[PDB]
Amino acid sequence: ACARPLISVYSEKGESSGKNVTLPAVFKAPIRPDIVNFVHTNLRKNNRQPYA
Amino acid sequence: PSRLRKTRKLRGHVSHGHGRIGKHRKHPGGRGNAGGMHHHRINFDKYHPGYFGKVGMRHYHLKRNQSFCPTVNLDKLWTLVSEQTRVNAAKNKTGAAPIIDVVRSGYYKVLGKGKLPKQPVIVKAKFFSRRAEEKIKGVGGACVLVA
Amino acid sequence: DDLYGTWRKAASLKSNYNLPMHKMLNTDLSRILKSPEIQRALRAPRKKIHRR
Amino acid sequence: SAHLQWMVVRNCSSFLIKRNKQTYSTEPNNLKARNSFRYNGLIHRKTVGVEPAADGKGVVVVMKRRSGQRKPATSYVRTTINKNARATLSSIRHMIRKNKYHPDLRMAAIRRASAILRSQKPVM
Amino acid sequence: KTWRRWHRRVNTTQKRYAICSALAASALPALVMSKGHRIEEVPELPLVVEDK
Amino acid sequence: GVDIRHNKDRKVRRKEPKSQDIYLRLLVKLYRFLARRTNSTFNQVVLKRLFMSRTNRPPLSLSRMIRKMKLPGRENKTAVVVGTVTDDVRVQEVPKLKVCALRVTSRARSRILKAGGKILTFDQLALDSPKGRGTVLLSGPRKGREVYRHFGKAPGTPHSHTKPYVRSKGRKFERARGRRASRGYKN
RNA sequence: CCCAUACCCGGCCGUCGCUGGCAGUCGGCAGAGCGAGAAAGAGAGUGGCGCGGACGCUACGCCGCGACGAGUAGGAGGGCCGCUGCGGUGAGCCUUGAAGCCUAGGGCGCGG
RNA sequence: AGCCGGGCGUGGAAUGCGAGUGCCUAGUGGGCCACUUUUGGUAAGCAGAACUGGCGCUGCGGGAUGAACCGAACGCCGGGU
RNA sequence: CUAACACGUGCGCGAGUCGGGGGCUCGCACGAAAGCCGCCGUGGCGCAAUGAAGGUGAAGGCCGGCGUCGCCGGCCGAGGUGGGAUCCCGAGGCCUUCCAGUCCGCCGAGGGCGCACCACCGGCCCGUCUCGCCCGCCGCGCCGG
RNA sequence: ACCGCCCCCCGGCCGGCGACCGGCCGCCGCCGGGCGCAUUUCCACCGCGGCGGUGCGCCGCGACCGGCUCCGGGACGGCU
RNA sequence: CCAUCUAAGGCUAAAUACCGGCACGAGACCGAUAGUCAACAAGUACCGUAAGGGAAAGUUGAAAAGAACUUUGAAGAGAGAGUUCAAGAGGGCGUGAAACCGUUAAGAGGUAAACGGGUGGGGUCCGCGCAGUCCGCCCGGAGGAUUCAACCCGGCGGCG
Ligand SMILES: [Mg+2]
Ligand SMILES: [Mg+2]
Ligand SMILES: [Mg+2]
Ligand SMILES: [Mg+2]
Ligand SMILES: [Mg+2]
Ligand SMILES: [Mg+2]
Ligand SMILES: [Mg+2]
Ligand SMILES: [Mg+2]
Ligand SMILES: [Mg+2]
Ligand SMILES: [Mg+2]
Ligand SMILES: [Mg+2]
Ligand SMILES: [Mg+2]
Ligand SMILES: [Mg+2]
Ligand SMILES: [Mg+2]
Ligand SMILES: [Mg+2]
Ligand SMILES: [Mg+2]
Ligand SMILES: [Mg+2]
Ligand SMILES: [Mg+2]
Ligand SMILES: [Mg+2]
Ligand SMILES: [Mg+2]
Ligand SMILES: [Mg+2]
Ligand SMILES: [Mg+2]
Ligand SMILES: [Mg+2]
Repeated sequence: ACARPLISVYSEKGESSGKNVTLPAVFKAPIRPDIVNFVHTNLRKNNRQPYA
Repeated sequence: PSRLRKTRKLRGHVSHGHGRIGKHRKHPGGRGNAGGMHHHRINFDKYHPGYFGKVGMRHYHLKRNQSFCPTVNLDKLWTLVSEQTRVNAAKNKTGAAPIIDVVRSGYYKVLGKGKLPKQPVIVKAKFFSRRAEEKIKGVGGACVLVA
Repeated sequence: DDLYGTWRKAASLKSNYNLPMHKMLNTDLSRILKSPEIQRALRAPRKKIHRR
Repeated sequence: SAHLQWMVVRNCSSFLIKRNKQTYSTEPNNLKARNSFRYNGLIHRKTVGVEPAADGKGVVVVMKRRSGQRKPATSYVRTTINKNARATLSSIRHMIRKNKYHPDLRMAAIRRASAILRSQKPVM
Repeated sequence: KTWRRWHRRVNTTQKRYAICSALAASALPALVMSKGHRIEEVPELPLVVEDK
Repeated sequence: GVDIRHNKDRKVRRKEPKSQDIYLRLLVKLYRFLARRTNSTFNQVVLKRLFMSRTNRPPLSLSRMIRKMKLPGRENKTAVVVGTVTDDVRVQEVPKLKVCALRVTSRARSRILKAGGKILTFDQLALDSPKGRGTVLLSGPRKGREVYRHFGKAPGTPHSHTKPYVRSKGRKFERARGRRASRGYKN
């Protein structure tokens, strides 16, 4: 959906503060576990030291 | 990954997918491109004609930069400038024609392939083709040479 | 939303980036079946078993 | 939506346990404790759960409310029923049916309630 | 041998797509709970607190 | 004992997309239901083309789409393509179209929306027309890939205009023996 | 009169085909069908008490009909077969006893 | 000869059966046997061909025994023939 | 295992695409990661081919102006035949007291528009051959078209 | 200066609030407390009581029905 | 004709290289037949005239608390006793497999043994078997409850 609700900002006391911010458009992006898994797999290989 | 490869499924079959009569020996036919004219002649002639022999002249100190000459076509010619340029020229009434310089965008020769929209253009380039020239003249416009 | 841009606004902090386009918008399959305009153009559901 | 997250979670859940040619689902509001689209208690907007009471006797019925879908703290309403089995089952049946609240789980909820109740009765 | 292909490169657009998908999925209570996080008491899972 | 052969017993066609993404699979669910509970074969064709691979769903250009929709009789109908609609830059005038595709290039979408048409996705297409009346089913040029220039009757063989596999184009690369009557033979 | 792994009838496993069926779980807000030789509407309209009803549907699921099943070299698919390490996850297990090893004990899977 | 336009369906033998098409590709390139035809040879369980079927790659009933003969080809079982 | 190539498959973007090299990010548990560069796309591959090379370099179809038009305008626009999944139309046709009379939906002779793709016929670009005439000028030539 | 896009304010429409609600009213359901006071409601026990479902601790037998088979005994008729 | 340098003398840091050396950090690596040949008195023992070749070899226990003392024997070696959570950890001692061997128990035995199919017999253990299932809805009888329906108050939820 294209609806962007209003998200409240919670104070450090845990209760709702008066402020609130609209939901950023990023959270409506498509969910693709395929791409997420592919990018993780291939990137969690770039912090790897050689062995031989 | 080694998990998905054919070797894992091949364990236990003595042969390893290479036959019992003709084994997997080292280099049965010779290494590399050996026997191109003797015992691989049929394959070479059937799939790479013209491989053997010489043709043409030799140019020793070839410099690609001398012959560098990128080309553009008339259908792409209007994409060099912004759309607002073209629409302003289109609804202009004074008869003024926009100037398109392909050398600025990195093209040297203009070749005339596509259809050209009916509005005057001042195309300035380094080299032109006869058909591109006649297309520009027919649509109404000017051809300008630069060095 | 400045980092990743909205649907109609490009990302300001990145050179040229925009949110990936949705392949399907209304992903409520339950609705997409249970809506009148699609249920009208359907044949009767044959649901009686014919054993040997 | 719902089908989208179901496709996401059908095989990559922490509540999933698969062994002995079986598969089971663990999240709280899931009658029959099995991995299925109908009975998955976290996907749907309207969800029913039946749990044993915190006290040694009684049954807690949990109903997902309609407004706070993204507010987990205030998303479930819990009611404790501590009576005879027949009236407990009748109340659960009325709650499921006369509210038009996810009617496909009526028999599952009744079966689960009956069970919890028996468990609560002292052993022989 | 030490010259095995240890590292991999992924397209920048694909990396951004994966990041967007992860961010969008972090806002759904079902997926966060299925990840195992205990958030049944959290007032609102797109949890925002002030800059204090 | 039965005198039969089992070579061609099993058919090779696809039963489901090889892809693993979830949006395409949801589309496949919806169109599976539509195809099996509707007598219209447009749904069957669309579902079959959803199953297909990337190289079997070539992109369709804006120029192709406008050219195929400018034909007589097919005014104000929705152009349905299971591939990708890519922009064509060598076309200035673009009319208003009612397009449906899995994905559309950003520039192509901008062009259509500026021209005044509307972009549809196969979901909303189901809602608009379940059996798909008033639809023009198009597809990109499948033989457009350059791999098809290497296929067919082998080069170096008479009346075969097949592109050879050469690492570099030039006068020193496959031009001497089989390509000239002056050196050996000419095929 | 006798009998083969052949043929006929029946059960079970699997494969292939029907690119078969099921989103209709449409319930006091309802009315339980789309097996029936005949391409297509249980069509919409205007004038002469008792509160009640099993299972389902990991749709990568479930269900129904037919046909078929030899195999070296070789090809392909599925393995909730197995070994070691890594990222996640099991508010996992464990000195009230882990790994490993032995067993005339109880079982599962066609098999690993 | 090529073009256009128009009219004719009792789909013009029997029987059977879905068909067409495109890529990539392993192994193989020592064969042997049998009825019939057949060349060399005194002849051979010899050497060499044609057609078809087999063995090789194949278990099962029979020929006591058996690579090829006769019958018949194979998922695990019960009954009948 | 590395490199190269081919083809098939999955994903992102798409006439574009790709930071692999470098740089900016208080360097540094993870982090030797990750993010960013866009006037760092140099550059590679693709978007144009052909010829040994000098080089050249990819449609055209109708009316008014001198059919026995020189030649300017008005236009229209990237072929044609056959086969073609789908879609459009639709003669007729889908019921019940009768009768007038509708709405909506399904059926369907024939007829349309015809995707991809195949076959065939034309057309255009480069090399080469044969025939023949015409045109342009800053330098009228072993010139150019 | 002009054009395109975007953010914000105001005004007018369209749609959604089931990836995104508050108040009022109505209906329904549930829960807690009184009212209710036992021909109602509930809990536990007994009968070798009945109906329906699933099974028998082990070892057995019979009956009828249907499918597939092998065989026997009768009777009738046609070309002859 | 043009273009561009000024040879046959000299110096010069930075960006660059680094399986030796000193001092460090780390690892999707190996885990005592692996990883360096070398985890240990390893380039050691040992071989060759010499050039040179070149191993095997980790683990008691938390702590030696490492078994005082009696007894048989010449002694090795035992029986008692003792330490320990454990000697079922006793100085090449964690765990302790297979091949192979001794003994005990059971069974069998003239076509080498072994094997597939089908039964039968005997065993070790198991069912923690040995008067045989439970579940609704009724009917009848013996009981006992702070008891049902309907209303009122308050709260909550669903739908419009
Ligand atoms: Mg094999
Ligand atoms: Mg070979
Ligand atoms: Mg090789
Ligand atoms: Mg068979
Ligand atoms: Mg095959
Ligand atoms: Mg049978
Ligand atoms: Mg087989
Ligand atoms: Mg043993
Ligand atoms: Mg050979
Ligand atoms: Mg012979
Ligand atoms: Mg064969
Ligand atoms: Mg045979
Ligand atoms: Mg004999
Ligand atoms: Mg038999
Ligand atoms: Mg000098
Ligand atoms: Mg000098
Ligand atoms: Mg010097
Ligand atoms: Mg570090
Ligand atoms: Mg060891
Ligand atoms: Mg040891
Ligand atoms: Mg011990
Ligand atoms: Mg030991
Ligand atoms: Mg004995």
